[PDB]
Formats: sequence, structure tokens, C-alpha cells
Amino acid sequence: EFLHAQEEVKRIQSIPLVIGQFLEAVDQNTAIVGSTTGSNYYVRILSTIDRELLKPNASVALHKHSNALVDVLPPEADSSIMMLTSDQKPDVMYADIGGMDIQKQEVREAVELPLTHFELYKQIGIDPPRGVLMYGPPGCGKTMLAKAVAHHTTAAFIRVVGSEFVQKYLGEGPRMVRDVFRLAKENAPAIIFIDEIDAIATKRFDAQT
Amino acid sequence: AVDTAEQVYISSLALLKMLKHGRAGVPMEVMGLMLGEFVDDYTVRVIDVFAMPQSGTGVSVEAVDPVFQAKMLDMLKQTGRPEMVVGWYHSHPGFGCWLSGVDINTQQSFEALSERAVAVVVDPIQSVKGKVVIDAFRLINANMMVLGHEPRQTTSNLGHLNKPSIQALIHGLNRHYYSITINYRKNELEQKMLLNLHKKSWMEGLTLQDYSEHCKHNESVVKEMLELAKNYNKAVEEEDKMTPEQLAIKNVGKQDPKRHLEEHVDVLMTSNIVQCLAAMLDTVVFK
Amino acid sequence: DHQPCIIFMDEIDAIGGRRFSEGTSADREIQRTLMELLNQMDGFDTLHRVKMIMA
Amino acid sequence: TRPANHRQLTFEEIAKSAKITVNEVELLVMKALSVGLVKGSIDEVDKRVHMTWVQPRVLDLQQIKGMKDRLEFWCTDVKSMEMLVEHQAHDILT
Amino acid sequence: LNAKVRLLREELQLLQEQGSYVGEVVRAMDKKKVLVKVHPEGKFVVDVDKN
Amino acid sequence: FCLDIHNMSVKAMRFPPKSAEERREREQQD
Amino acid sequence: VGEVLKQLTEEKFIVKATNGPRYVVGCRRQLDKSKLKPGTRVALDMTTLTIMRYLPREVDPLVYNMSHEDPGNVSYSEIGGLSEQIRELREVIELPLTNPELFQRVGIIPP
Amino acid sequence: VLESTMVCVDNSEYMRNGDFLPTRLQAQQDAVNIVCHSKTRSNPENNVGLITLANDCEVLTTLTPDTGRILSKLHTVQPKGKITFCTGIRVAHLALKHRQGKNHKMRIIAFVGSPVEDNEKDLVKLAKRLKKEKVNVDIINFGEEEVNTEKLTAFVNTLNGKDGTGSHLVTVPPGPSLADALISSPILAGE
Amino acid sequence: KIKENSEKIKVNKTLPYLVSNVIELLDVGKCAVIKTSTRQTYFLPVIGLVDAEKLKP
Amino acid sequence: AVQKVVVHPLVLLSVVDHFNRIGKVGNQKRVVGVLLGSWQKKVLDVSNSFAVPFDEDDKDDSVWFLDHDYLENMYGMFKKVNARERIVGWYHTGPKLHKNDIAINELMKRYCPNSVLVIIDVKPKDLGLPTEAYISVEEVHDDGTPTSKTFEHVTSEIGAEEAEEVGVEHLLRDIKDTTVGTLSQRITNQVHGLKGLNSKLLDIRSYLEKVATGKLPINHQIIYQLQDVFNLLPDVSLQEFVKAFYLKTNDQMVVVYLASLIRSVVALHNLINNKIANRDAEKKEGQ
Amino acid sequence: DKDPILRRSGMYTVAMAYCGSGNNKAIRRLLHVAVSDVNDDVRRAAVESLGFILFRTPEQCPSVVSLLSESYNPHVRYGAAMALGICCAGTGNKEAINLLEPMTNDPVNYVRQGALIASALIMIQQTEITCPKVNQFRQLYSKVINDKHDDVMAKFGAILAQGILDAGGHNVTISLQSRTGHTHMPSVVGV
Ligand SMILES: Nc1ncnc2c1ncn2[C@@H]1O[C@H](COP(=O)(O)OP(=O)(O)OP(=O)(O)O)[C@@H](O)[C@H]1O
Ligand SMILES: [Mg+2]
Repeated sequence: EFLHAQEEVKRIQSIPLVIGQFLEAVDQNTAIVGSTTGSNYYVRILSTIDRELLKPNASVALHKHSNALVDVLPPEADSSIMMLTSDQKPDVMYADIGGMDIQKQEVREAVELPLTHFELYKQIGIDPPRGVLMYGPPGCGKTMLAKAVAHHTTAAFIRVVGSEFVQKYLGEGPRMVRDVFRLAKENAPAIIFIDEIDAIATKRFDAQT
Repeated sequence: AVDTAEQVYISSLALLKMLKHGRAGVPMEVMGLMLGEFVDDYTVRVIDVFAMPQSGTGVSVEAVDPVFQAKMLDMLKQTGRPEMVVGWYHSHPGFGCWLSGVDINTQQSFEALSERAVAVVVDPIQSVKGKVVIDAFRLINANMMVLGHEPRQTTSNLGHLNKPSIQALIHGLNRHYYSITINYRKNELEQKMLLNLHKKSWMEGLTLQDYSEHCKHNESVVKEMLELAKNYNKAVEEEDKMTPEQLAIKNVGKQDPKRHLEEHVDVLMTSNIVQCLAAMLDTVVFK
Repeated sequence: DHQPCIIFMDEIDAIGGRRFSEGTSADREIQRTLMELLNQMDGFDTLHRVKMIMA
Repeated sequence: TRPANHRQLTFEEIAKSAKITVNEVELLVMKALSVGLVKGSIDEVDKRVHMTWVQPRVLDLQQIKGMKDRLEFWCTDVKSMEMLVEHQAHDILT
Repeated sequence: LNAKVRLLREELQLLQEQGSYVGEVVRAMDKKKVLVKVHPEGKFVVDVDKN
Repeated sequence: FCLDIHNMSVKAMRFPPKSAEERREREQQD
Repeated sequence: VGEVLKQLTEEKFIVKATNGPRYVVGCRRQLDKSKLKPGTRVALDMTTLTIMRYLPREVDPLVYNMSHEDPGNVSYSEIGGLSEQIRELREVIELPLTNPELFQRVGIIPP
Repeated sequence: VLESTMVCVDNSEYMRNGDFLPTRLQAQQDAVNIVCHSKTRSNPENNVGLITLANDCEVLTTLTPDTGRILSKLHTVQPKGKITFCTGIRVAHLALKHRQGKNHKMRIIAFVGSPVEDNEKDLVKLAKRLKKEKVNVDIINFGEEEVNTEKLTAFVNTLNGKDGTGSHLVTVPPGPSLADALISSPILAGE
Repeated sequence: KIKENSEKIKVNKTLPYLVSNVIELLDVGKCAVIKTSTRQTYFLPVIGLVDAEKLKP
Repeated sequence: AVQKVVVHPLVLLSVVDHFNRIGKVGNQKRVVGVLLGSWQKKVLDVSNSFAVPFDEDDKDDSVWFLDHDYLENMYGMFKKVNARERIVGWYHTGPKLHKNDIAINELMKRYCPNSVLVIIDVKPKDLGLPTEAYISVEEVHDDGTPTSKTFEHVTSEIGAEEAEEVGVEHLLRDIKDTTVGTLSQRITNQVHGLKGLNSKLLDIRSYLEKVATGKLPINHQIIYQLQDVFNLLPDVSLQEFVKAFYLKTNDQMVVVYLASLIRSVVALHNLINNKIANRDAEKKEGQ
Repeated sequence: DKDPILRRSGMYTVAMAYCGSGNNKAIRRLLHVAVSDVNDDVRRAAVESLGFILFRTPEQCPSVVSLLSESYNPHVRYGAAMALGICCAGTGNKEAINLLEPMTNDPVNYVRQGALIASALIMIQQTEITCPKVNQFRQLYSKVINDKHDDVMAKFGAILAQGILDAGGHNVTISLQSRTGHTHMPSVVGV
């Protein structure tokens, strides 16, 4: 009857359920989950759920009606999908770029070498950086070098535009940032590329707007 | 008056047919007719069922097709069942086991022809291997419920079905319709074939796993066992050291070396013992 | 989607105005629009058989 | 005619049987393998023709009876281990 | 074992209960009431439970 | 011997000997 | 109407409704699962949210009227001093979209 | 009267014979046309089926009130092989037994103008089986007025017993199309 | 049954309506992709009681 | 040709049900129906079936009536109900093949160009599946005998849709034993495989008895197959196979020993934790 | 036998045959059926049968009925409650009363009904000093009756419990064995 009861409690994982994010765990059988509807709830979690999968910000499946944590989804749920390197990969090359060898070498040592030599970095005592910002005047080769890096790199590549993270639905955009970073982490080695970061990274913010 | 002991006995074939129609038409509230016989005033066998065309959109019941129904009935009588229509069944994929306004109207239509007609609602989505969500219904009369009467007679203590669900209660249970208890017929002969399901042929019983693949699997699994042994040494060390959060908030989001090590030993030991026994039995029998 | 195409934007300076380093929230939103436009023209994804005219 | 265990043929035996010489039995055996009547290999260092299969041949009533006796022995062995496994695992066995 | 199984069977029943909102207390009133901002919109005054 | 050790440990494990208001509250809130 | 994000188990699809919420939903049988890939518009049922049909990419009413505005019937004969400018605009617009291989031969990507 | 009938039609190699204008095949088609029209003009609940007696001894169309189906199926027929007719009648009787209308009186009408090389002992055995299972048969013979007419008369008499009037025989010598005799036969006369 | 069909149509067409838009008009037989003032996009397999060729995005 | 066929619990239940219907109506000893399914790549999934009125004699082996008009009516109607379930063959509940089966297969082939027969033995069995699948094929004999249509076996097994599995599991909720363990289930599979091998060997032995005594003529294809099998039987005393067997047995026993040691350490850890909890609880109670 | 009702008949037959005897074979059979048999009705019937068999030694029932009451199946719990009631009817057993007190307010309508009815059967013709729970159970019965929270079957149990408590003008006790030690067949049949 224990086996039968487990199979019965499987009933609560019915297909039409709403997705959410597991924020924090309170007890062994309760946790706080932010539902995708915008709000967050402190609710019980199904016992037959591997707690090792309840990583921070992990996407979970909440019951449609009771809104309890009914399942934990694979970390591939995301709105910003990787590029299908079969066709979406750019046609630019470091040969097509020409010049700017200093910038090419800096971008290499920042993004490409540490993705295949991080052991060497740790062994010589360097701390690899995440983020390079490629700043400069317009038309000097920032997005072209990004395209060349995407073409040549043998690592996952997630391109996005800073203006795409702003969505009408409140909570979408932080959800999208979480999704892109989760996808990159689960497809590591990965390179994220945010074009026009100053679309969301501006310094003047007017709360109340 | 009707009794609070009526029992709808759905046969195995009937249940399988409703479930197949359910997880064939979704989300459409697919529908069919239940064939059986009112053996007495307290029992309704549902020997068989048969689906209806489900023309176009079917989010609502579709006004049972008389010509299709008649031709079904005539051919079934020709090739067996000389049984009348004891009710109608339809699917509620994930909703629950209640009745909508259209369902209530259709069940009025069925009662008008046969006062004992039953309305079965299956829930193919919410069904799971061991408990199928299904419920039989008949409608309460507005006339009696306004003129102060209980449209069920409580001779027995069989009104303890499941403490009816809040979904049904808010969707109109105990006010416009009532739930009829459902049982099933066990023949011990169909059950033999239902058990023959999942059965494996003696080829599979005696087959040996590819030895190269078996060795590679053992090598890999022992490698994860090695890593989990390192992590288990780490965890046992910092386990008694502190237990403020060890109770529940020291394994969430982090691997459990003990649990994964138990899983690995279980799986590999099963595989190795089974293959050894298979090899030995084979060496002797195929001599 | 309709590959041979032209996009005419009359009085572009409504959107494509200079970007303010001290602008208001409205200015920042319009600058987000401008930067989406810039990425669409000459961002990561190349544009084929789509031409732009701006008056 | 040779059994399933001692089915190793020597060049001298095949030469005597077929009235050929040990220098042509080798080509004869390769021709047999090529046409597919037999399956096996040749070790010319020891001049032994290892065989593992021959084309199915018609059998007489006595041969069918002998095959039946062999099948009976096989069936007895199978039954013996069925009983052994069942008895030894009776507790766990479902 | 029986307690475990009963816990599972009541779990299936008590997981259909509505999930509870989470709100940040901003100020505690008298007569056992608390001003709470419920995420993400709404500022209510809620009576505290008798536990 | 290892299986014997596991069986002995499992056998040896000693298990020490060991609400309706919520029931009513749930029924009323529903 | 929503858009599919990924397929999970041949009967579970993570689909986000345009309103913004995200769900895992089922799929009615005759949908040719290959036709609905991550990013495709779908029509979820209003009650069970199960996919019913895949839809082509939406065209906003704004973009529709943008495409369909009537530019009168102005001819090049109604423009005066603009002759060099007219031919530069035509160079950029027309010729690259009608004879796109001359520029390929010369070795440029037309403006 | 509720009647469930099947027409067994012999379509042997001999049915390219031209003793009936134009050929026995067309004469048989006309005969089945008129008999099925009579069946339809009778109680419409009456139903009719078609069996072909040849080397395959096949059933073309089972019981069906409609007539166009039977006519088209019989038109799509060619003469080949020899007749068995023992299979024929047995398969026909099985079709009778497996009819949707049990209240329908069982009926087989067989056009069997051909040499029937079946031993009279088995003929009479089959006749006794049919009569004891309560199926009446109205056999129609043409062409061979001597080779098998004695056997058919004996078969019908064996079905008859003493008062089993349901069993009947009608033998027609060669002449014009097999229409006037079938119209002015006791079988359709009693309809 | 014109009378009863119109009766049912009027019962379904009783006020109040929700005012939406006809953002897209697809062909599949014509279908709508309306967007309603609750800011909700609904695909209509059947346009409804108004002529299909009278609605524009 | 179809190498693999998957029958469903609904099909099995409907076949048993049709057999019971005919048995109640009369006495035929066999019932024939039509079988609808899909055509997954080189795999015939038979999802549903419907009875048709079929009759035959017991002597002539040619007197049999099958109502193809009823067949096509019912098939078109089931097509109206569900479209993907096309005619895929027929079934007959005989304990063994029959002479008429070739003719009935031709009649079905008039509908399905590649028809697969499935004999669904309603009589309960113990050492085999209830479905035996055959496909008609022309046999071009090497001994110059005229080519004749013959039935060819195709691997048949029972499989279930999600809803079919849910329903059958609900029906077998109290019969099927699931608290067995993977290792116990695999050992049961091994013993069942030995039983099946013994049954096949006994069938061959009985056939050889019949042939030797004289009831059956010599079948040269069967004799070829038998001697091929007996020659294929391996030798397990070659002094090289023995060395390989011992080497792999030790390579598996090392892994079994490692897993057993890991399990013992885990059990000791569990015992330590249990005793720690016991002492803590007892001391707190004494406090 | 196949029928669950026939199996329940077998359980009741064991109860009647071995009533009072306390036969260990009957206890084994009934308890094994209550444990492992696939029908809840017959499980409950088996527990009640065990209660019937154990009334000559009311000190023994508490153990088994406790194990079956702090238990899994709602029907098993209810059967344990009725087994306790049948066993201790007229005894006012403090242990049985203590066992049934938690059972009241159980998450099942019929379980509460059975617990209340068995409790009243046990305190039949009892008073405060003999067993210091009569007032508690009387006030429990009164509240259950004049409450709307409780289910209809719980109300039925409470009414029956009050009736039992004040049965026979509160001048009658339920004893399955006569005052001289002879099994009281009318009482066994009545219960
Ligand atoms: N170093 C370079 N060598 C060759 N072509 C270059 C170089 N830099 C830019 N280009 C040309 O300029 C265009 C690429 O511009 P790109 O998108 O890289 O600019 P950017 O520096 O990212 O500026 P912005 O953000 O203003 O768009 C292409 O036409 C490319 O041919
Ligand atoms: Mg750029």
C-alpha cells in the first residue's frame, strides 16, 4: 500500500500546471516559490521530489489550483534560446576583420583562452574574468568582433540585445536574465553576448515611473 | 424514491474504452454511450461502451447522433450485445468529475427517454496507474429541491464515497446532481491477460547483456562511486560538526553522496548478479 | 518574413535623436527603442534584402 | 559425420578421403568456404582445418531418432536447472 | 511504516490546499493586527494567528 | 561477510517508541 | 495564443501565454509535434491550456497598416530638381533587389 | 411477410452458353433483377443477399435491403470454373443463421442450371439438415433438363418430407430469356 | 426555427460585451486573432456573428 | 512484411469479450473479428478491434461465412469515430491455426494490402503470451514444389498507451505485485525463461516423436533447422571459453564485492546515526 | 470464493462458529484476512469477526484492536472500533474506552460513527465512578448532535450512541454471555 500511495500521490502532477521559480526553502516540506503569474507564495512541496534538484532560482512546476511545488523542471526552460550554430552562426572571421589585433588578443585572452585553459589560469594564479564590455566609438568593430567570436568559438553562444529584456509583463526581463544565465550555465562552456548593454545598464533610474 | 445505495458496475472493457477515448480526444469533452442493463433498483451493470463521432469542435457535448447511435446498436445486436443504453459517458481532461450546464441538459435528455440513465465523467488526465478518476451522476430535480425534499433515500450507509471533492461541490454537486458509487467487475480471466502485459519472452529472460557494454557500464559506475566516496568522506566529516541546518537545509540544491552511492551500488550489484546467474544458467543449459 | 522589403521612417529624429546622459525616464525608454532599432539594422543578425529609408 | 567437438580435419585425412594431395586440399577447402557449403578456418602450420558449420543435410529415420535422444538430454538438463533455480530462490522468487 | 503511508495519503489531500501568500510586515497594530505589504501589489492589515 | 554486516546493522537499528483542530479549520475554510 | 518554449516528454510542452504566465501543457494528438518548435505560436485551450493548433508568426495590426498605407500614386515626373538624388535613392533601393549579382561580381554588399 | 433470402447463382464455364437469349449470363442477370424486384415489392423489411457458386464458392453481398448493390456486384461477374453447390448451400445456410433479423423467414433460391456431380446420398443428407433447421429452398434449373433434374427433384422431395411445402423446384427448358417462366412460376406467384 | 435560433443568438449576445481588437485575420475558412482590453490575446477559430470580410487588422 | 507487432489491453479485453458474447449466444468454439491499428515504422501497433459475424463448419474446411459488408460498415463507422485506426488485420480466438485462415486472410487482404493475423488465445496460459501473430507469405520451395501461400510468424508483444496502462494498472491494483524488487523480478524472469525454453524443447521433442513413429511425414526444412540448431549448440569445456568465463566472472565479482563493502559502510553509518538519535532522545526524556 | 460478499460471509461464519471460544486458528484466519484481503468491506467484517471471537477474555482484545485502530484502512479502523464495542459491551473496559477516545474525531465519517457507537455500547449501563469517561462521551455525543460541522453519518453515530447509553430506560446491559457464563445466542445474533 505504500507503493500504491506513492503512485496515487503522483496524481497531483497533472499536465495543466503553472511554472514557477523556487526561491527559498523554509522547512523540509515547505518552500517559497515565485509563480510566473507575478506573485510569490509560501507553499508545501511534494514529498516525492528530489531535493537535490531544488537549486536556487531553479524552475519548478506549481499546481495550477493549489499552487504547491509539484515538480522540478529541467534547467532548459527559457525564452532566450541558444543560436542554432548550424545556420544562425555568423559568417564573419578574424580574417574578415583585419587589424585591431590588440582588441582581438584582449578578447581572446578574456573569453576564448579561459574556456579551454581555465586549468592553466588557476595553475598560474590568474582569476579569469566574466564580462569584457567592449566599449568604444560606433563603427570600430565591437559587434563585428562579437560575430567573429561566435563564428570561431567551439562553445555555446547566447546572443541577446539589452533592449529585449524590457517586457510589458512585470517580472519578465528579470525572468529573461535568469533564463539566459541558467541556459549558459547548463550549456557551459558558454559565451553570453549582450549588445547595447547601456539599454538596461543606465545609471540614472527614476523609481516612480 | 432512488436509494443512496445505487452502484454502477463498470466492466474492465468499459473502463478501458472510456480511458482510450479520453486520452485520444483532449481537451475535447469526447462522449459515448454506455450499454448495460438495470438488473435491479440498486445496481447498474455497464457491460460495454461505444464512442460517438465527435464532429468538429467538442469542448461541449454534441447532441448525440441518433443515426450513428441506431446503427451502432443494430450492429452490436447483430454481432452480440442485445443490451440497451444505460447511460452516456464523457471526458473531463483535468477538470475533475463534475457536470457542466450542457452535460446537465444532455442528462435530462437521457432521463426523458430512460429515467435510470446514468452520466459517467472520466478524467483521463488526472488518472494514474492504480486510481482512475471517474464518477457516475444523475440530476437532482429543481422541483423537489425547492419543495424541500432529499432526492435520495438513505437506507444504507453507502454514502461515504470520498467526502466529495471541493471541485464538484462548487461546480454543482449535491444541488443539481448527485454522485453514484462506482465499482468494477473482476473475472480473473481478463486479469490474466492484463497481467500478461509487461511480460517478457524467454528470449529476453535468458539473454546476456553485451559483455563489452557491461564492462564499460561497470567501469563508469565505479568511477562515479569513487567520486561519491570522496564526497561522502567530506559530508560525514562536516555532518556531526554542526546540525542547525543539517536537518533539512544542508542537502537541498547539493548532491547527497550517501544517497547516490546507495543508488549506484544497488544498480550495479543487480546488474552484475543477474548477468552472472544468466551466464551460468546458459553455460549449463546450452551445453 | 517578406524578404524583398523597404522600411521608410519619416522624420526619424522623433526616435533617432541623440542619446541623453541626463535624460528622463521617457528619454531612456525612447533610447531603448532607438537601440533596438540600431541592433535591428546592424546588430548581430545580418539584414538581407531589407532596405531602410529615413527622412 | 564427425561430431561437434572433434570436428578438426587434418590435411592427411582430407587428402585420403578425397584422393587429392595435401597441396590441393588447401585450395579445395578454401573453395568450399567460398561457395558457402562449410564455415571455418585453416591452420596450415599444423595442417588442420577447423570447421564450425556445414550445409544442412537430409537425415534418415535413425538419424532423426538420435537427434531426438540428444534433444531429450538437453530437455532434461534444462528441467534440472529450472528446478534448481526455483528451489534455491524460492523465498525471493515471485 | 503505517504512519509513513498515512502521511502520504493525507499529503495527496492537503497539497490541494491554496498556497499561502508571502508579505513583508511594515508595522504592527494593536488588537493583534499587522500591516503587511503582500508581494507584489497590495498593503493589507491582517489579524495574527493564535500561534 | 559484507552482506552479513549490512544485515546485522539493519537488524540492530533500534527504533524508539513514539491535528483535529486543523481538520476542522480546513473543513470550515473550504 | 502563446508560444512554445520547449518540448519535454512528447506530451508536455512549456508554453508561455502572450499575457505572460508560463505553463507545461498537453497537446491534442494530430499536431505533428515536429511542426511546433521552440518559438512557434500555438493556440492553447482556454480551460486545460493544451495546445490545439500551431499558428504562423503574428503580424501586428500596426505593421499591417504600415505595409498597406496608400502612397497616393506619385510618379517620378512630379519631382523636380531631384534627379541625382532620385538616382542615388534608386541605386540603393531598386537595383540591388532586381540584379543582385552585379554587386556580387564587383565584390561588395550593396548599401 | 418478413423474408431473409439469398440468391445462389451458378456462374460456371457453361454460363457462356447461348441457349437463353442472349447468353445464360445475361439471362441470369435478368432473373436476379426480377426476383430481387419481387422481394423489394414484398414486405420492404425483407432483405436479399448474393452468393456465387464456382471453384471459390464465394459470397458477394450479404443481407441488405438495397438492390443496386446486388445488381452491380452481379454485373461484375464472369463465368469460370465448376460448381460445387454443397459448399454453396452450406455457406448460404450459415449466412441465413447469421442474419440480423431472426424473425425473418429463412430463404435460399438457387439458380443451378449445370451438371451437379454430387452424390445423391450427400444431397439428401444436406436436404434433411436444411429442413430440420427450418430453411426452405426454391431451386431453379435451366439448360440440362435431364442430367441433374432427377437429382434436384429428389432433393426437393427429401426437403419436402410429407408436408414441407416450402421446398420447391422449377426447371425451364431452353428458350427466350429466363423471365416469363420465373414470372409465371409458383415461387413468385405465391409472393 | 428562425425564431428559436434568433432567441438563442440574442441570449448569447446579451450585454455587456467586452471590446477587443481584430489584430490579425488568418485563413485556415477564416479565423481571428483578437486582442481584448483585458490585454489578452485570444485566437477565434470562428470569427462569430459579424461578417469575416468586414473586419480588418 | 511486419517484423514486430504490439497488441493492446483494449484489444485483448475486446477479444475475450467477443468470445464470451458468442459463447453466450450459441456454441462456435471460435470467434473472428477485425483488428484496427497504426503503422509505426516497420512496427504494427494494433490499437482496437471489433467483432464481425463469422461462422464455419467443422469438416469441409471450406464452408465458412464472413460478413465483409458488416465489416466495411463497422470499419467506416469506426473511421468516423477515430481516423488514425485503419484496418491492419484480423483476429480469431482459436487455440491454433486453421485451414480456413489462408482464405480469410485473402478476404482481409482485399481490404488491407498487408494484413497481419493475430490468434488471441482466450484460454488462460502460463508460459507464453496470449497473442500469436502471423503474416501470409508465398513460400517458394527449393524442392520445386508449387509455391503456396503460408502463414509466417512475426514477433508479437503486448503494449499499452498511457491511458491503457493506467486503466490496466487500476484493474490489477490488488493482483500485480510491485514490492518485489528489481533483482527478484529479474530472477523470476530468468526462471520463466528457463520454463519457456523447456516448453519449446518439449514441443520439438513431441514433434520428433510423432515423425519418428510415423504420424507426421518428414519435413526437410524442419530437419534442416533442427540440425542447424543442434550444431549451433556451443561447447563450454574448451579450456579457453572456461578461462574467459572465469576472467569475466572475477571481473564482475570484484564489482559486486566493492558494492557490498560500500553498502556495509553505509549501513554502519545508518546504525551510528540511529543510535546517536536514540541516545539523544533518551537523554532528553530523562532531562 | 470469488465474491467479496461470500468472503464476508465466510468471515461472519467464522465469527459465529468460534464466538467466545477464542480459537487461535480462527483469530489467525480473521486477522490475516483483515490484513491482506483486497476488499475493504470484508477487511472490516474480518475485524468485527475477531471482535466477536474475543469477548470471553475482554482483556486480550485491546492489544490487537489497538494495532488495527491506530492504523491504515478507514474500514479497518471502523472494524476495530466495532470489534472493541462487541468485545467490551457491558464491561465498561477502561482500556477499550481509552482506545476509542482517540478514534472519535477521526478524519472519516463512518469511522467516527463506529467509534461513537462502540463507545456507547461499552459504557452501556455505566456511571461516572465505574468509568470516568461517561460524562466526557455524553457531552461529546451532545455536541456532535447539536453541531453542523459533523457529517451526517457522524450524527447518526451520535444518535445511536446516546440511544445505546440510555438503552432500556438505562436499566439494561448488553452481555453476549448469560450471567451464568453461557453464550447468549439471542445477544450474539442481535449484535
Ligand atoms: N576593424 C574592422 N575591419 C573591417 N571592417 C570593419 C572593422 N570595424 C568595422 N568594420 C565594418 O563596420 C561594420 C561593423 O560594425 P560593428 O557592428 O562591428 O560596429 P560597432 O563597433 O559594434 O559599433 P556600434 O555599436 O555603433 O554599431 C561592418 O561593415 C564591418 O565591415
Ligand atoms: Mg555594434
